[PDB]
Amino acid sequence: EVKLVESGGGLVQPGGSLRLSCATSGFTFSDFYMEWVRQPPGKRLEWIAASRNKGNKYTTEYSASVKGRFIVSRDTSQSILYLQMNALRAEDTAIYYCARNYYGSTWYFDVWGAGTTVTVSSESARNPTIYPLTLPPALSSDPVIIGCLIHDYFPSGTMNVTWGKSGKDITTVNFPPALASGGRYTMSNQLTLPAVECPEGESVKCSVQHDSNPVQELDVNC
Amino acid sequence: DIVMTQSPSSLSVSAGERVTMSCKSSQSLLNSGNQKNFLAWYQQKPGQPPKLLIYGASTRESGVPDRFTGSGSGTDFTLTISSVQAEDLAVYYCQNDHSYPLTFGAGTKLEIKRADAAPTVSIFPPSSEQLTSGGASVVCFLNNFYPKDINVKWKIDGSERQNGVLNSWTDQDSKDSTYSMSSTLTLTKDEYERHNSYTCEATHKTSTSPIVKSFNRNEC
Repeated sequence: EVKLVESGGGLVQPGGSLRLSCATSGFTFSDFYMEWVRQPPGKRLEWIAASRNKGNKYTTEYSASVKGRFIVSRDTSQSILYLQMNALRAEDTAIYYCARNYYGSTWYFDVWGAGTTVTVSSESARNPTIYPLTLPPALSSDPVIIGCLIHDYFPSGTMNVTWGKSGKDITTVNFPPALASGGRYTMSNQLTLPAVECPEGESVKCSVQHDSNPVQELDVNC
Repeated sequence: DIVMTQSPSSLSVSAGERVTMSCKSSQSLLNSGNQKNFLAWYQQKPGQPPKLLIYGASTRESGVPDRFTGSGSGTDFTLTISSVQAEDLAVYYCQNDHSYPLTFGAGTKLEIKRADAAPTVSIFPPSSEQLTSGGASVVCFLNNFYPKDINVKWKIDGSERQNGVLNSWTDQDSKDSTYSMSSTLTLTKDEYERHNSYTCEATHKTSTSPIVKSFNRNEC
């Protein structure tokens, strides 16, 4: 029941703002330190604000990287920890996590959230255009191979891709995104499965969930 | 700031092996008072948040396999994983939870060495749905190979090749330690519809023969 869920993330232009939130349940929030940690793209975890238990006045602490622009607060009635981010610059593009800084013997982070992606870019949103990946029954040797090409989109942020199929035999490979010609990305996601699990005139839905927005879906014929 | 030094920063073992990453700090994490180090270790599998491994320099968090152990105190700490397994593939951070700002160390990726596997290849023609818009993207999927070093060549029709090609490697599979890559040639419907025998062919250390899925069509 100790759960942390953060939301509020996607594109923002240099100079904009975001209010990131971390929904905390399963415990008495009102008296555990909450911490914000970011992870830039090919880099270590870096720590940024910190809140404190209604125990010694919800004092805060910021890393130099952010002292002055970021502001931490909590809605104690609602059990939400906020991170107000002012004046973003590209440098701030990272996955942001909230964590519980537990203290018993020692201090440690016992529970982390899943993350939320914040891309600070001048560019702008282009939702992918999902194209089906199937082969003329002159190419399928069984198992069948199907996919979705998730194409020409911005930002990269985070892409969760799922199939309307699972079990024993059935693999999914989601390839990381690649920057094309435009300053935009493409990814693919393939699903391989028992040929009797993807006969004909059937189809399996591939679902993309990108950063912050609604699911987008396609049905690919076997 | 109290800096955390982690080394090596990459580890490549065969699994069933025994490993030790280290992590020193520039300042003591030990109280003069309760005598306990404020050092934690986190494991980060590819695309997941970090998860508590050891706290204190040595307490193994409930649910973690007894393969994982850590020692040390003051400034030099270590983490030994006693019998490396394919799931173990992650980055392992050590952190100062002593005082602010809390700092992390570079990380140490653990990769698993395995016996050479050879790629299965696939060629998927451009989609109608997509043609009907400018582009035509031929995607080539190479699956379940090791080592990862693999060059892929796109000889559009005659013999050709180019900078109209995107390539992407998957992470190590946490089941077999095999990689995957997709290679995508995206040209123009016009351009596309010019030639018509489209091939993909990889050159893997496993076999000698360049491996080559191909397809011809485009009139259709």
